[PDB]
Amino acid sequence: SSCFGGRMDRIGAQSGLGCNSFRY
Amino acid sequence: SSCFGGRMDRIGAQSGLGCNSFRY
Amino acid sequence: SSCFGGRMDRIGAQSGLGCNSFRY
Amino acid sequence: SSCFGGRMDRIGAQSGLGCNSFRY
Amino acid sequence: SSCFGGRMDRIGAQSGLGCNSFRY
Amino acid sequence: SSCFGGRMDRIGAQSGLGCNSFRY
Amino acid sequence: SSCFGGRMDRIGAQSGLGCNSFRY
Amino acid sequence: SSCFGGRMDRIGAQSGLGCNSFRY
Amino acid sequence: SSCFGGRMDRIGAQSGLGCNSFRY
Amino acid sequence: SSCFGGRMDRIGAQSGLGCNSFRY
Amino acid sequence: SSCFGGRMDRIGAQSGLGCNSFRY
Amino acid sequence: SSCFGGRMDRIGAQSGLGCNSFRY
Amino acid sequence: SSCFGGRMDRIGAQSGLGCNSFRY
Amino acid sequence: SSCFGGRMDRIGAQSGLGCNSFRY
Amino acid sequence: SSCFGGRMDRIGAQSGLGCNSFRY
Amino acid sequence: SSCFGGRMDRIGAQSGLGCNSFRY
Amino acid sequence: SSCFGGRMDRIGAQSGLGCNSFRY
Amino acid sequence: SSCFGGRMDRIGAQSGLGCNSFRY
Amino acid sequence: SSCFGGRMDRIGAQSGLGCNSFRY
Amino acid sequence: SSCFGGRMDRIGAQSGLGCNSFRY
Repeated sequence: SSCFGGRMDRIGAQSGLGCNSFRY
Repeated sequence: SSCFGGRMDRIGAQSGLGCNSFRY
Repeated sequence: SSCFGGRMDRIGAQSGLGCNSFRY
Repeated sequence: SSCFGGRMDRIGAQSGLGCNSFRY
Repeated sequence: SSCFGGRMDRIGAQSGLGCNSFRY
Repeated sequence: SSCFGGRMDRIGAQSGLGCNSFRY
Repeated sequence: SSCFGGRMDRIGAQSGLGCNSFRY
Repeated sequence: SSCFGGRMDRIGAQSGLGCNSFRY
Repeated sequence: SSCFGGRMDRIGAQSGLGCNSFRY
Repeated sequence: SSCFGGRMDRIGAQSGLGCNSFRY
Repeated sequence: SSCFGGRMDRIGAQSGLGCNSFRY
Repeated sequence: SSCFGGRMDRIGAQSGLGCNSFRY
Repeated sequence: SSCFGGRMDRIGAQSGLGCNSFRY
Repeated sequence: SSCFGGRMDRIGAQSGLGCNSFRY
Repeated sequence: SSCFGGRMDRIGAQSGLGCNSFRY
Repeated sequence: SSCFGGRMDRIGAQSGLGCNSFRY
Repeated sequence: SSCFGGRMDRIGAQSGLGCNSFRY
Repeated sequence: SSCFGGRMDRIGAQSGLGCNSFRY
Repeated sequence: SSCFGGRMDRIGAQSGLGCNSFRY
Repeated sequence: SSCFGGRMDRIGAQSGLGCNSFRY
């Protein structure tokens, strides 16, 4: 395969306990 | 396959316990 | 296959316990 | 609000471009 | 808000470009 | 807010370009 | 495979206990 | 805010370019 | 494989106990 | 804010270019 | 005669010749 | 006659010839 | 799509906090 | 798409905190 | 007649010929 | 897309903290 | 008549010929 | 995309802290 | 009539011919 | 992309702390 990235600003990943998160 | 990214601003992923989250 | 991304702003994915979430 | 949660084994959250994913 | 959480084994959070992922 | 947490074994957080990932 | 990165600004990954996080 | 935490064994946080990662 | 980096500004990775973090 | 922490065994934080990483 | 500002995201003022503009 | 500013993200002022602008 | 203009004397554009302004 | 523009004398653009401004 | 500034991220002022601008 | 421009005398652009400004 | 500045990240002022600019 | 420009006399650009400025 | 500056990161002032500029 | 430029007399550019400035 192949992966080409564009423009990314505020990408966020949370794994596990992430309560009360991602409050944009 | 092939993956081309456009423009992304506030992409968010939460895995596990994510209660009370994603409050845009 | 092939996947081309357009413009994305506030895409959100929650897996597991996500009660009281996605309060846009 | 209370998040108790049981036993969680294979939990996946994909946000954005997730083509050809979650193939169990 | 209380985050207790049980036994978690295979938890995955992918944010952005996650093509061909989460292949169990 | 209280983060107690149980026994966590295989926890993965990928942010950005995570193609061909989380192959269990 | 092959991975080409574009432009990234505020990419964030949290694994484990990440409650009350990602407050953009 | 209190971060207690239990027993954590294989915890991974990848930020940026993480292609072909988290292969369990 | 091969990995080519673009432009990155505020990439952040936290592993373990990261509560009350990533407050952009 | 209090960071107590339990027993942590294999904790990995990769920031930047982390291709072909976190192969358990 | 005071005033307090809340949270603002995308604010635009155009005075004069502003045709074909404000294309959200 | 004081004033206090909150949080601002994308603020734009155009005066004069500003056609084909403010394309959010 | 073009724009020619004309005569402009006291054009004013204000974005954001603009209390007690534009007093002629 | 072009822009020619004529006569401009007292054009004013203000972004951000602009309280008690643009007093003619 | 004082004023206090909060947090500002992307502030733009254009005066005069500013066509085809402010393309967020 | 070009821009010719005519006669400009007292053009003014201000970004940020600009309280009590642009007084003609 | 004092003023205090908070935190500023990307502030731009353009006066005169500023077409095709401020492309955030 | 070119820019020719005409006659400019008292053009002024200010970024940052600019309180009590641009007084004609 | 004093003023105090906070933290500044990317501040730009352009006066005169500044077309095709401020490409953040 | 070129720039020819005409007659310029009292052009002024100020970045940073510029309180009580640009008084004509």
